[PDB]
Amino acid sequence: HHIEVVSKQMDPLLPRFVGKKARKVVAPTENDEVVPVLHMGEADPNEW
Amino acid sequence: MTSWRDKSAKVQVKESELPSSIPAQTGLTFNIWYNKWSQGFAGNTRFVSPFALQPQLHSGKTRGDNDGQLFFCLFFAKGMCCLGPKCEYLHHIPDEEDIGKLALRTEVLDCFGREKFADYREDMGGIGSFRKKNKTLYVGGIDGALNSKHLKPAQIESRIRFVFSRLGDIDRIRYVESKNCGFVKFKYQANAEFAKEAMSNQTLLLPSDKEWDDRREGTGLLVKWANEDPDPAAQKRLQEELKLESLNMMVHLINNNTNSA
Amino acid sequence: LLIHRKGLTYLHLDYNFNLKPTKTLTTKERKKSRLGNSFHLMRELLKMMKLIVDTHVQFRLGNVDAFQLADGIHYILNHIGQLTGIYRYKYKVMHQIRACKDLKHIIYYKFNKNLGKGPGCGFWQPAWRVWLNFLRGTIPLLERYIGNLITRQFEGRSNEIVKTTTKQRLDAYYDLELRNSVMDDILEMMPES
Amino acid sequence: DEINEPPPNICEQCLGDEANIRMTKIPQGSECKICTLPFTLYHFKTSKRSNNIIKTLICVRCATQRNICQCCMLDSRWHIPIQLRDHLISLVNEENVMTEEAKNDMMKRFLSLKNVKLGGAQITIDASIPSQLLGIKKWKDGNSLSLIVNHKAKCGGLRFQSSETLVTPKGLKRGLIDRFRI
Amino acid sequence: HSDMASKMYNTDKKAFLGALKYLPHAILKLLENMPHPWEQAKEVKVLYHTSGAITFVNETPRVIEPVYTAQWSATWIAMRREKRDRTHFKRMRFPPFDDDEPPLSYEQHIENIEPLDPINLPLDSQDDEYVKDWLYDSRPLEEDSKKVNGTSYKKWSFDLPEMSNLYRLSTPLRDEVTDKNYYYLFDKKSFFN
RNA sequence: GGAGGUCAACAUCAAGAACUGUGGGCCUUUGCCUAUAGAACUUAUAACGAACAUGGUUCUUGCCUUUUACCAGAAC
RNA sequence: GUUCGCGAAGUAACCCUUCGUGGACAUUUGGUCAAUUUGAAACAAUACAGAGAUGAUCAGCAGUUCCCCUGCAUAAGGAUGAACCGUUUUACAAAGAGAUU
RNA sequence: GUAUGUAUUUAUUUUUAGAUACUAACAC
Ligand SMILES: O=P(O)(O)O[C@H]1[C@H](OP(=O)(O)O)[C@@H](OP(=O)(O)O)[C@H](OP(=O)(O)O)[C@@H](OP(=O)(O)O)[C@H]1OP(=O)(O)O
Ligand SMILES: [Mg+2]
Ligand SMILES: [Mg+2]
Ligand SMILES: [Mg+2]
Ligand SMILES: [Mg+2]
Ligand SMILES: [Mg+2]
Ligand SMILES: [Zn+2]
Ligand SMILES: [Zn+2]
Ligand SMILES: [Zn+2]
Repeated sequence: HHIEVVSKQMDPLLPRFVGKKARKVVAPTENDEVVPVLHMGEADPNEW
Repeated sequence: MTSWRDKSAKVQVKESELPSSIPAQTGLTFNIWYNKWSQGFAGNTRFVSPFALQPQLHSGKTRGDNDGQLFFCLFFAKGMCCLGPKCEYLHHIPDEEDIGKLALRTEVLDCFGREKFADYREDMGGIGSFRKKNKTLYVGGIDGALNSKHLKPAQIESRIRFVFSRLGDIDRIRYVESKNCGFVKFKYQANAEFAKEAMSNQTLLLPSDKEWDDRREGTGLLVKWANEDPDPAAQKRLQEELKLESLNMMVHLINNNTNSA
Repeated sequence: LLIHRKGLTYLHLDYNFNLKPTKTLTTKERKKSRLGNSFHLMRELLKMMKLIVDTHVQFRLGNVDAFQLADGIHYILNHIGQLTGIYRYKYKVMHQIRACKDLKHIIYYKFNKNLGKGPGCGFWQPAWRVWLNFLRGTIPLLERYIGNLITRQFEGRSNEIVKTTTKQRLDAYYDLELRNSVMDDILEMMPES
Repeated sequence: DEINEPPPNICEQCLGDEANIRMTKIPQGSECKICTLPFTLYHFKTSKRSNNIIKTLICVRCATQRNICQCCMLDSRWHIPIQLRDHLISLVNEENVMTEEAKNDMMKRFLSLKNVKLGGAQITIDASIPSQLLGIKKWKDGNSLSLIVNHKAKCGGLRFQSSETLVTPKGLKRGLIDRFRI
Repeated sequence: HSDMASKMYNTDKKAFLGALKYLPHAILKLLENMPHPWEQAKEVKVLYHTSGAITFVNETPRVIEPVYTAQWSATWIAMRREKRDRTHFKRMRFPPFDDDEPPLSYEQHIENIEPLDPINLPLDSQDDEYVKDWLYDSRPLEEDSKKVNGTSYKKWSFDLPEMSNLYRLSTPLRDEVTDKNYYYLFDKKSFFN
């Protein structure tokens, strides 16, 4: 069917972006893989 | 055909007769933006419709017919339409053919051309969901009959049957004596929508019986969307129906899938 | 429409654009109903316009006169201080009024020479020029304000709102940066747990 | 950028038989019927002159996750309601693949943002004792019809007509208990 | 749109609040076109929003500078004569209308009622013979091939005798000081310094 | 084809006292030197406007409980 | 409906009218939206409650939150804006002494 | 001469004297 895409001129008075409305969202954190966290006391506590 | 097809639709209400906007004094002062009332809260605002339809009497051809529009005039469903044959939308009760035309687009939106919402509504309100095809209307506030008590429930049952019966092809009806509710079920989603918008806020008994001329003081009957049926019987019945229909469309899947190869 | 849309139906506007409460207000009302300089400023401004447009109306009704008119709009444009109350919401406008008084005196002496102390007058060019240029000034200012008022009215106020350090909350922030900075060190000296 | 870049998803069905089509693109339209977040909207008309107008309801994300059509909200391939295709699939295997959806708000508003791709998507006067549409249909073709009554709790009820009813008496009984009502 | 309570207005209402941002501009364009005393009624080009959201006056007044000064000074003299003349000069009351009276509709009251003569001046037949005719026209010279560009009305051109008459009329508003050297320490650069 | 328009779009309008094109020579396109043609609008008591408003940041003040609203000078 | 033209008829003497026909001129608007109860403004009123640090009365600034409101605001207010003021168990071991298999 | 907060469901979803007292926009 093809297509042709065309913008519509807004009535300048009416709000442009009819749906832009401040709302807050919690995004998920999508973890695909794990990043290995790779690193290399006794009397010490008496000091610390 | 002889009834509806030939005879062009007749204006239900003169435009001067239509109700005014600005419903009356639910509060202290009027409000321009939202159309409601300002301070204080008057006793809850609901009222019987001054209007109703008359399926064979009013319904007739209109401009949508020649223009091939899909969607039905709701002001007709309320019998309040003032545009008569000039109306842009169809005036007549939904049949199987026209639902045949809507069938592609009946999924997202009702027969009146209004998008459905996802979750229904807290109280099972106006328009349904596009998740679940629901053909079953809850009839409540049966005191739309006002205060007349009746010889039996066959009064209520019989009367309701004769009400909705006009509006479309009914699969079943059950009135409940204990808690006042009818449950009415249709062939088609479309007729359910149409009937819901048609019979909301309406009265009962005869064009004249007893208190008839005082009917307009009544509250009017809720027609809402109905929940599932908890009893095991109809639950079996649904499960089976879903089964056999799933089976039926598997035929399509394998016919066009067979054409896919 | 902007008043009711905000939900306040108990503030009445008259037809001279004075905004009065129609009721005694609970405190919550007085908080909801304090309107900013955007609205009020624009209200005062229209009130000026309506005022003049009215004088010309009463001329066309025949109710007035030719000369009484010109004296009229002269009287307006000079006495805006007294007739409006725009001077409340931008105090800067007090410059124009001072200007529009001075012209008055300069104009009167040439006009009034040899004849009279009375009201007869009606050379309104200069004052008109002043008010007009002042109005050039606040076009962008009101576009900005009322732009924010209405975009906030449809779209809700911003959720982020970071807030800068100023004279009042400084010491608090200084405390805060400090306690953090000590947390880092004393966590990084310790051996482990 | 993020919202525009994915192109729309439209069925071939509802998009009509026209060779070339003109569709409008609004960069912030209504929110989804589902996720309740803004997106980019598309008009079009099937016919050039067709009065009716088609408006994509859901997101691109909220669609892609479910693998459906934005105008139809039918499955992208089989043209099936979502609540069905997952039942067919659920018939194979045993019990699964139901699409669990998002009450509250930021449950859903949250949910649309993950890349999960969804459970469903991955595979893709005569008294007669012992519905009403069937009775009225069969009795409708053989004579005059006025009203029917059945109480399924009682499993029996009236059939009333306005002679022709005796024409019905040929096939009515035992098909079914049918007698002449009082 | 005066009465709107219907649902059909739900966009137009949104449309109103939007225009609230552009109003002060419309107040400017309206108010710089004031009709001036010698004119009875200006007629302007407005540009309106199709839903009746707001109405701009789209024009800018252009006036030949010498002619404009002549006009305005003629009115000046007429003002003085009239203030000397009549004993009781009655300054109209402010505001013109009371708060409860809705602004009367122009299409009814005003449009039928005839304009009631403006300032002008008696002029003179003999002396001003050149400028007597066109001096008080709304736009002084519109159709002339020689005297002005066109109806677009920029780039005026005149003759000597006209400029002599305009130069005559404008004496009360004319600069009058014929040499530079009079301003000695009053020029700009002496003020900056 | 001529006159216009309270019509539009696209160019251009603050700088070595200042623009552009072209011919020729050197370096190796830029750039320098030389030759030639045309330069609308705006500029010397300096500028598109013979007119004149507002805002932001930063300093200095002025009112002076604090914030908006402000006092009156400067620079950007 | 205008104009170019052709043919027929009539008035006519190539003109005036009627008729028929060829060609040119002119070429796809609008809607995200349908007109009161069932797709959604909060206020107010009534009842109950009754304002942080403290022994007690009073200024306040912040900080965290999927709470925001008034404000043009990245000033500032909204009780120091509100909520917070509670529930609370395992990276678990080592040594010694007594009872049972 | 208390912000502020909580609740405001009506229309019927299938099977004998008084002391020690606490407090009171009530009286310097
Ligand atoms: O201050 P005053 O000595 O009374 O001067 C007044 C006064 O002018 P100012 O108030 O500007 O100084 C009047 O104005 P208001 O009393 O209304 O403020 C003004 O009358 P208008 O207001 O009608 O102009 C009047 O004008 P006039 O000179 O015609 O009397 C003028 O008089 P003097 O300046 O001559 O005293
Ligand atoms: Mg403070
Ligand atoms: Mg605060
Ligand atoms: Mg406190
Ligand atoms: Mg406080
Ligand atoms: Mg706080
Ligand atoms: Zn209709
Ligand atoms: Zn979505
Ligand atoms: Zn589709």
